[PDB]
Amino acid sequence: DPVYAEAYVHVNQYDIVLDVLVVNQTSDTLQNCTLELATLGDLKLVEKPSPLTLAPHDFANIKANVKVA
Amino acid sequence: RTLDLPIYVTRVKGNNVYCLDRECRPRVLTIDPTEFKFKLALINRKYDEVLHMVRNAKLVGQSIIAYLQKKGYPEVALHFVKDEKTRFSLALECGNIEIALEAAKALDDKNCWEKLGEVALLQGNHQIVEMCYQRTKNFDK
Amino acid sequence: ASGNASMVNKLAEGAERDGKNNVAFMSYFLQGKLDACLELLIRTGRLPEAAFLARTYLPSQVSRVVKLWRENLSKVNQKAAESLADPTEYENLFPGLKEAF
Repeated sequence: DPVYAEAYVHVNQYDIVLDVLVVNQTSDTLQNCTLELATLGDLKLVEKPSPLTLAPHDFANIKANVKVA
Repeated sequence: RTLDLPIYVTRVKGNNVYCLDRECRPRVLTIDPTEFKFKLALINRKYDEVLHMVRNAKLVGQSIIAYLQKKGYPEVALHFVKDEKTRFSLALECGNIEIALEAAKALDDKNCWEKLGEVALLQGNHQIVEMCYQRTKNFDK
Repeated sequence: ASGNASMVNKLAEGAERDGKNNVAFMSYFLQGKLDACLELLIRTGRLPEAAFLARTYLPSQVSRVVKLWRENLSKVNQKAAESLADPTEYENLFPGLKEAF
């Protein structure tokens, strides 16, 4: 979609960290859905950048830190 | 161009691009090649295109790592690049010491410097290097 | 403090012994011996620095040495990284005609 989100994982030092490109090449901070937290392994995922707009034609970095221990 | 949930490339029917996840989760597609143009373009130093596209990643996990990690020009750096920290990484990766200079100014992660002036010298200019070292307390040196 | 060469030769021998590059140099100098300083450098991989001495107080090893340093650089290709000239062009060595011989 215009909004193209591309993402891969980078694990940078303990922290497995989530590179997200949500690029919202959308025609607007299109409304966004939902995301859920959880216990993970000896890690827990632990962050979400809060908003839910898919800002028009716009590119965004959405970071998830994970909790790595 | 970027996919759209699972797809698999089946093969290529012309420019009007076609894509498949297996038998659904499908595309007709306005193209946008990357690369072809590129190693040729690159091979002839040419940027015009990329630029023109204004195409600009280098990370997705990474994305500089085709050979932009094993860089090809710092012309590349120019299409995209960011934070002083990032810039810095480039400053080593390219060895972009232009960006380094500022980067340096903006570095202040010592060690970072600390290697670097020499390296700078190594690459050149001690007129400058002397300064670098000056704050560095390689006074004796 | 009183000073002494003899001490220095034996010591030189010692200088060779010690295992960090720097002291040994002072010695070499101290004795007056570019040659020694430069030879020392060859082992340590002091290369940029070695060139400065070789230039300053000319044993014209700058020519010899530079080629080798450059070669390292060369190994680590890129033309800028290669870097080149001794009598003329980039450097004009003996054509510059200025202060170390």
